[PDB]
Amino acid sequence: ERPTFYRQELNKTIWEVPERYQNLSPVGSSVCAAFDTKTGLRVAVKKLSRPFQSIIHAKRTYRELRLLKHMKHENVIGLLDVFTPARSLEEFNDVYLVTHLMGADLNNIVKSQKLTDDHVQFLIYQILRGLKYIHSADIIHRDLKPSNLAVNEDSELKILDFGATRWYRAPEIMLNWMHYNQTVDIWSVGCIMAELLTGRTLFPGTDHIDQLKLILRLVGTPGAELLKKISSESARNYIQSLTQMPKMNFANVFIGANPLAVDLLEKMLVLDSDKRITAAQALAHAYFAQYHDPDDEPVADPYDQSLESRDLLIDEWKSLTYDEVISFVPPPLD
Ligand SMILES: CC(C)(C)c1cc(NC(=O)Nc2nc(CCOCc3ccccc3)cs2)n(-c2ccc(CC(=O)O)cc2)n1
Ligand SMILES: CCCCCCCCO[C@@H]1O[C@H](CO)[C@@H](O)[C@H](O)[C@H]1O
Repeated sequence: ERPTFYRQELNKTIWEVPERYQNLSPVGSSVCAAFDTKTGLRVAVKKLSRPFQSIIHAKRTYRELRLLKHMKHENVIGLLDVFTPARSLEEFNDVYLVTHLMGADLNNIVKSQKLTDDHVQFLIYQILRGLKYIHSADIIHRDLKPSNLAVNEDSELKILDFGATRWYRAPEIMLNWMHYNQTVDIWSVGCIMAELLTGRTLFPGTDHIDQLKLILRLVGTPGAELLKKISSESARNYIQSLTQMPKMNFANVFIGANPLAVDLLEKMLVLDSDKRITAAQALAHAYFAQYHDPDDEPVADPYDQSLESRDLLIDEWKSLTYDEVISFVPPPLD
């Protein structure tokens, strides 16, 4: 049965939310923090900004809703509800999405500070547990950084995507290589992990060249095996035109760090992506012996990327989105 809605104005915009959600307060752009009374959880409610104004906005609205409907895992963000005040497609013009309100991001939790080895273990273990799921769905995050990592007081973590940044991106992404695989996320984790242990940004670049200048200093200049894989002539010509760097010994970079954490970093921060560890592989690594459980690191039913990359008319995205809203099954209660 259709819930009774209530109208309230917040943040230069009218909001029509069901009775369920209470004490709506703006947290930034539009999203409000709120209390859900059916479940008892504090929730974040995002109103989709101008959803069907352009083809892009509409295509973008559908992608999010679908993807998040399919995302059902504890270390990946999910949907507690999705709703519209529309009683009919022809009056359909706004979309709201709901999830557990989350305390802080990985900067806010504790970033500037040097976390303990046991604590780092738990966090990285979780990211990896989430990445296994997202990857099995054939999805690549492409933008893993701490500001995309939601974490409560208990330090339970969920991966998310907010639709300095350049510090965590795989080298190939900076060089605008336009074929890449899932291990660009493994690089990001590598960086995130290095930081958690040291309290220090691994690669605190000032611009794009500086960024790659820094990355090479740690991992070394590309070997003749990697050299053979660069497609672009000009690019190859430039890599030759560099002074040879030796791979820095990680032991000396991460002084006194648990050498299990070092070996793991060795395996993530590998310039050639084909040889980086996979999320699945990393969960098996001794470093997470105190957390790893192969019977509870589940995968996703595979996901249709091709459905979100289409030349559709406005009304066609609007109707496919509406259908998704109608077809929404909430997750079973606690
Ligand atoms: C699953 C994974 C990480 C791949 C993922 C997760 C998300 N989505 C996501 O992170 N959403 C978030 N939004 C905020 C700010 C708003 O308040 C939170 C909030 C309140 C209520 C409900 C949800 C969120 C923080 S986290 N995308 C994603 C997919 C498509 C697009 C569209 C495009 O393609 O541009 C953009 C992102 N991919
Ligand atoms: C400064 C020069 C550093 C080059 C960094 C990019 C090398 C990353 O590795 C490359 O990743 C590509 C994209 O996934 C793959 O197609 C290649 O197989 C792999 O060699």
